[PDB]
Amino acid sequence: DIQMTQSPDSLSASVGETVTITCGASENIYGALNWYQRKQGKSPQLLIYGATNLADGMSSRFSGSRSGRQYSLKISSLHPDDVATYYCQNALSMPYTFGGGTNLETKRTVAAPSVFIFPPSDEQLKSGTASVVCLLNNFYPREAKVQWKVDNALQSGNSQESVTEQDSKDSTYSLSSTLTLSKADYEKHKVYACEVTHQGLSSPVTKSFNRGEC
Amino acid sequence: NEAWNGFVAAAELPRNEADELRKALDNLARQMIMKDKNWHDKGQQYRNWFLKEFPRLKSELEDNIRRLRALADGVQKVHK
Amino acid sequence: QIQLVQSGPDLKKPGETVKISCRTSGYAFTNYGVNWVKQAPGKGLKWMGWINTNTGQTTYAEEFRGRFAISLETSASTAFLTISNLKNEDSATYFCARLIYDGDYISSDFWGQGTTLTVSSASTKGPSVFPLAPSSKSTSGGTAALGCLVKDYFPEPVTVSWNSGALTSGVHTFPAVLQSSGLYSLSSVVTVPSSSLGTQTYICNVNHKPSNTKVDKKVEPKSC
Repeated sequence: DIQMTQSPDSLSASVGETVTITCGASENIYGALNWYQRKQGKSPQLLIYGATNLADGMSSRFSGSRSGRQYSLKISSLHPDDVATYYCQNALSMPYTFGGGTNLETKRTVAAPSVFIFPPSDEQLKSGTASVVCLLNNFYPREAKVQWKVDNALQSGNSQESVTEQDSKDSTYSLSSTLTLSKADYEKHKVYACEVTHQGLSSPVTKSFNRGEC
Repeated sequence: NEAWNGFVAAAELPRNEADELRKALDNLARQMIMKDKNWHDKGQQYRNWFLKEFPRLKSELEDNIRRLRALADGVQKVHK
Repeated sequence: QIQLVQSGPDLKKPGETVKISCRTSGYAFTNYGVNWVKQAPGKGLKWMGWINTNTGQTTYAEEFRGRFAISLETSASTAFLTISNLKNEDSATYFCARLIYDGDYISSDFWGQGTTLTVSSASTKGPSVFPLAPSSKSTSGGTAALGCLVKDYFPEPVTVSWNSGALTSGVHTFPAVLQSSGLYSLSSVVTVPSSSLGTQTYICNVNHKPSNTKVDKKVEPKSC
């Protein structure tokens, strides 16, 4: 079977720069090579076929070239919506083996998060639990830190967070963190605060509310 | 080796012809080196000479190789 | 339009069998092949196999010879992926795609949306859906954030739209987190104009197919 060795594993570049991703075939495949673009949570889409032919409907900013057993995909002028995983594929004979994929991210200017907090709903409180949500919107770079404080006490072991895929329009990330307590524990304290650190912030930003206050 | 060499003959697969085409390329090289006195300089001039004589030979060999692999897999072909 | 529409996500127990459908439309079904691709967690794509929609010939990658079977319902322009004796490592998203060969090059030119399969001894649980109401604590520079908390479900995935898909700008539907219980939670949020909170209606449409959960939750400002 034919092995496809793709390189690099990931890279990032600024909007407007040119990007090159490469694929090595373990043997000659005579131009029978496809490139695919897979955006996060989306189906892969054909980008290049026959090593150099632009798939219908895809951007002319993408081009493919070949040197012996080495195949290259080039983006001539990176756009934010190019963030995706890119795959080469052996298309000579079955099995039509995929390369390991190359993750492409965008670089952009520092952007501080906008921070928001949400008390638990009355509906959830009814059910016996309290989830408090801290939202960090549209920041860059991806690294951000959230700390929860309840009556100014640093919390540990009672929250979960996740970060989005990079935005295909503004190249930012967003983050959601949830503090979950029992209803009983929630009613033992007044001030619920999430404290946010990020490169775009010269000191920590705190968003807080007092339980029961409108 | 026994059964499939019969299929070659039976189906008129130009297998020996392909092999002989390689041998003719091998021969062209041998004859060319002995005549020239030596060629490394310029290698590109000899590369230009050949492409001029056989502009699409390499291209068409790749075409048929891909099509033979596709046929052997039983892939469905469409036009346009 | 050319379309491949696959059956929905499924939860199965080890040893069981699953059939994944791939319903095609918008082209001569028996003129193009169909092949299947396994998407593992992370970057991996693994080509699984192919079926000739005219003859019925199939070809599988080594890894998928045993328990995987591609079949057809030509009269319905549909192809199937049947996986038998489901094993733990079968948990993945599976894609069908049309295989086009134009006489020169062979490629998967149109793809299904994918089918997410979870193989687990654990039973499904439907989410509770709670509003994340817009308030003075979720406002900034004339915009208000609001959302839905989709809590305690199994397995993935849950899908979330806003206003039946008419609201997409400014939406962030976050990757789910795995709770200690082995249940998932996720949040979906949207930023909207502060000025029209009084005139616009915001509804998160939450669908968790494995538990038949279909919830439309209206998210309103808190009143007191």
